[PDB]
Amino acid sequence: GQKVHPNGIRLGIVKPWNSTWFANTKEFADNLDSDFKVRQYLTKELAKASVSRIVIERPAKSIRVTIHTARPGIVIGKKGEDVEKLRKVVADIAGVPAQINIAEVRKPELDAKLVADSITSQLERRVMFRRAMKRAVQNAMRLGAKGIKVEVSGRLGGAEIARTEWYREGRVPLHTLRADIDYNTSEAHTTYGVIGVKVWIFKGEI
Amino acid sequence: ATVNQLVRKPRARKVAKSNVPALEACPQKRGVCTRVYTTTPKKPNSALRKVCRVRLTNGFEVTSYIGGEGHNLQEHSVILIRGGRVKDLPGVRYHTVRGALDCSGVKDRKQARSKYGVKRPKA
RNA sequence: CCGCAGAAGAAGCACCGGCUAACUCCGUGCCAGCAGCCGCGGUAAUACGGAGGGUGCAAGCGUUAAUCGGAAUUACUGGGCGUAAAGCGCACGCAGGCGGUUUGUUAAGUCAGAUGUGAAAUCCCCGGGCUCAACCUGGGAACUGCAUCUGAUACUGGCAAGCUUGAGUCUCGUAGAGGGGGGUAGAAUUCCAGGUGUAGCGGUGAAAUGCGUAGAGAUCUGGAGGAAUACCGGUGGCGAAGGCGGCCCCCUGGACGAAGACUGACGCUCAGGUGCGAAAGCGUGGGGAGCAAACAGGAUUAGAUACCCUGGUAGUCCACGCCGUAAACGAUGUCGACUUGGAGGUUGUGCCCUUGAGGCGUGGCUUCCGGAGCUAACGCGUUAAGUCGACCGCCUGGGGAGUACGGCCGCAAGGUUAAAACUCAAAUGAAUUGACGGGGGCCCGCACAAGCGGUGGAGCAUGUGGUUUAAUUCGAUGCAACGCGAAGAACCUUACCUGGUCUUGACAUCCACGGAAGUUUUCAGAGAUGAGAAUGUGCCUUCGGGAACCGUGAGACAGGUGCUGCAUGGCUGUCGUCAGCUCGUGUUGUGAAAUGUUGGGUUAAGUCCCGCAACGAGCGCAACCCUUAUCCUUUGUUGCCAGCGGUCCGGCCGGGAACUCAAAGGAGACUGCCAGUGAUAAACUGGAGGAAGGUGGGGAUGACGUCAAGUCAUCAUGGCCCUUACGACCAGGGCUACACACGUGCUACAAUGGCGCAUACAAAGAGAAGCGACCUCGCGAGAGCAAGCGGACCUCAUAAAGUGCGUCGUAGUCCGGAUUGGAGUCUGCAACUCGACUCCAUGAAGUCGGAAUCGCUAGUAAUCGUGGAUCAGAAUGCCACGGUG
RNA sequence: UUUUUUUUUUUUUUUUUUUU
RNA sequence: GCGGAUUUAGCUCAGUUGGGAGAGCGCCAGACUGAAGAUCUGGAGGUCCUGUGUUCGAUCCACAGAAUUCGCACC
RNA sequence: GCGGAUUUAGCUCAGUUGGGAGAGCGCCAGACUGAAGAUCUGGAGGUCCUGUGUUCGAUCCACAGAAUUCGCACC
Repeated sequence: GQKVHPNGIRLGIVKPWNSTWFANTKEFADNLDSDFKVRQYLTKELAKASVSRIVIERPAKSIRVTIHTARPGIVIGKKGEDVEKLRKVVADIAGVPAQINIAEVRKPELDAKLVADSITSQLERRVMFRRAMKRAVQNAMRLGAKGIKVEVSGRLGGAEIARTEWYREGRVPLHTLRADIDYNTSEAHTTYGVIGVKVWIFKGEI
Repeated sequence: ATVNQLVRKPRARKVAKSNVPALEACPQKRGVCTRVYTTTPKKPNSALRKVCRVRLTNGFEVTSYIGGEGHNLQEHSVILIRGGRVKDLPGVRYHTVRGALDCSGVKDRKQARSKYGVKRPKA
């Protein structure tokens, strides 16, 4: 009956930031404003292998962009011509340069997010994804974790249908600010209305 | 849960209570139009519905509903009788399939097909 | 059948819930309407009613009149008796059912066969003729019974023989609250003949109508009446039930402990009836205590038509007899065989050196409560529901009923058959609720205490109702609402009354052609907006493209607190500082039961010793906190002054580090050791020692569980809004009346008061859309000069009490600001029919108000002040800490 | 097994679809 | 027609020297109830029929008049 | 071949041969109320089935057509 972030409340304790930067008194507004826009652009570039962690550092307002994706080799490009492009279009909004750094998602099966991006991809096939939903969780759980609970709310049937389903492939200590746990999301549609999946990945105890 | 109160109405929504007294033979019959009425103030403001009485030999007096469209259902006629006492009607315990004789019933209602017996329109 | 000529000539209705079966786009408002069990419609109707498509199926598709389906039910073939319904208080005998079980015998029924019936179309199987499905059929069989006979013998019945002794009558014993008539033993206490003490006896949530110098009982002595069973009486005895309480005489019930004798089933068990018959009426004449329905009132009165309490019959019981009859339930007869049993409660009795509380036995009367089974959950566990059975039964579903309509009986009322017109839709039982609950019980809180300060009547600041005004704006109506939201309803974040503009509108884009951006008055206009007159010309500089920055013209294109808690997440609450629940597994419970709360004890405490089939898994736990408060070092701060240095008398300026202060890092109080307490547990008291003490205080976090309560007026957003509109520009105004209340909030009723002159001490705060002293002009609201002051420097407090000396003399005043004569102001388009404050004249209610809405237990309400924001701004709202008390 | 401190308090409408 | 009661609180009605306006009840407040009645304590509720006169003073009385209303007159 | 009555607000119907209409039920509404009811108020509803002509003027009349209906001429 509660949804409860383990993440965000505990930045220094095994759960690092989505952004760590410093603006004084007057200079905060356009930084923050750009912090939605460069994020917007990056994820629609990355979606061909998603983005697990989207890490906006700002060493001097100018932006040390640090992007965890499953396949770097497609945003590197045929070697360097999309790394030019990105660094242009993420500096442009900010008015200041943006140093596009990659990282590789170290096996998508174990991740802070990519368990939700696997299940929400299936809703683009439009057929009965249920055949593949418990499966695609249990696969990723043979390659990592100790428990996971998964929730789907959305338009998942026909004509006027909106209902919500819940599933438990292991136990979940719900908040514990010491544990290795991750909370996260991802969002789909199916020509009728939203399908928004959420996760609690009890990876390990401490 | 005190069954004498509880049984009266409790959770069904068709609620089976129907009161259909009298027998003396069979329900599916011929019924003479005897004497017309349109009298009696009620809550359903029943308009143009001439609800008449029938000379059925059954141990008390009884009445019938007009059973379908077509305004002339005169006092000299003799139609067919059948069950279906809608909540609307006090006293009555039947309705009528009334296009026998000269009383006609459905006029040019193309939609009526197998429900009353009408022919095709312009395909 | 064989060539031409052409897919040519051949299909549709239910409808579409959900039943087998396909769904939406829309309508009309329990309209019209299907109405089979269900289900649909109560302005968002999946099939009502229209329509789009498609569906089941295709000479077919829905549906209809009846009745069994599924569903187990009139049961020789097929049965349920704790249930629907369900062994009927009760059995005198008349017929009837079962008649003890085997030998020698018998085959009528038993069963098998041989032979007859059922010519022909069966049911149930094959083979075929038409092209063939069908149709036309032929062939193969199976027919309980009944006939006529051959056998085979285990039952059914018999026949001859015998027994097992079911059944009784004698013989012989032994006791009780006796079926009916008899004899009748004994407290109280009325009210009297007279023996007395004087006023008080009954009765109650409180007392009453009688009564009392014509003496309230009581209490003796003398008498006249009515006639329970008080107990060796029971931790019991009998009895068909009922139903008696003392004991006895007679009729002498039942029995039933036994040497046996005599006959061999004369038997069990029953309907219609036979007797009996608790409540009650009929009596017919009375036997006529004490109590108590009615009777009769006094009384408690929202009506008592009452319960009291004295007074009060009937019930007490019943000679005698139609008595039906209901609660007399193993929710249950007749019973024999049943032989793991073992344990008591009782009765009679066989046997013991009866050294004995009964030892070894052993039936009866009764209860206890035991396997294999049977089996839900309680557990029932062989005489018990698991086997086996003789019937006299009841058992025909709702609602029709305990009911009548012929007459069997009855003294009439009724008993008793329990039929039936017709009608109609499921439930009786468990077991689980917990309704907010002047239960037993544990408690506890201004619930209540003891008590403190008051709110009230008249007058005042004021929002609904209601006056009806020209005309009226939402939602406010107990615990979940108060000063609305509004913390400024007369530019005001605009309701609303309007009028003046519009519907890409105020705000903001992507291309198309083009522009340099602005300062200053004059006249119009209520504002929006209108008509003129002058003054200006920026930065890159590819002279390209544009910037700052203004345009007109394109296509796309703009918006609003509109509430539902009910798609959901944050968030907040009063309940809550209870030591929470339910679960990963397990398993007794099919599941709502919590399943650790059970069984002993122990604490104020789910306190702590254990036990109990119960684990432990982590999010509440264990506690991190803020401010203290006392200090410890480093400190010295505009601070801040120990001890002296000058004094021109001001920490003034020399001059140094005790402590407040300011304060960062932090730190120290524990049953620590002393007496009493008891189990040297418990913990509770005082205290060593202290700046708190047994959370030391004050803030704080405020888990699940939180009312189907909110924040629906910033929330964050899923389902859904109006869009000629709920969208956005702009000047006016009027909310307050006044009968009515009613209160919230204000006060005025004089000395534990103030009034007049003079005297001793704190601070909580906010502070450049700032706060401002000294100082000038003052009757003062209020003008001016301006040092200063950014966080102990500037300033706004010079709290009010209190204290020393004077004045009234209890007096409507000297105090009451209700208020009304005039006078003035700080802003403003703006306050006047609209305020907010000032100077002098004054002076409406005034003199201690009842009833009955809760303040407030402690450093806490009387008492005693100062500040803040909204915002061009006046709240009495509220909001927070100090202090005589 | 003495258990009367006053008797009464209008209908609604809550009720988050559905096969499993 | 004469004589008479009567036009006194929502409701039943009391009342008069001839100077006050009453009560059971009803409403309302005070509270007790979340609420209301009871029961409570306080406030309030009047076409005194009209006119006229006596008179200190008329609700009252006498006189005149309306209007209900009652008995008897009527045969 | 007759010709007469009834038809009225959404229902029922009073009554109407010329001055063109009427009550309750039901409907909606200003509030109290989440919505209603207790208490407290407000609005209607039609030219009387209708159409051509009358007529200064129609439900009415002359006259035709509709609905409820009537017995007789009907064979």
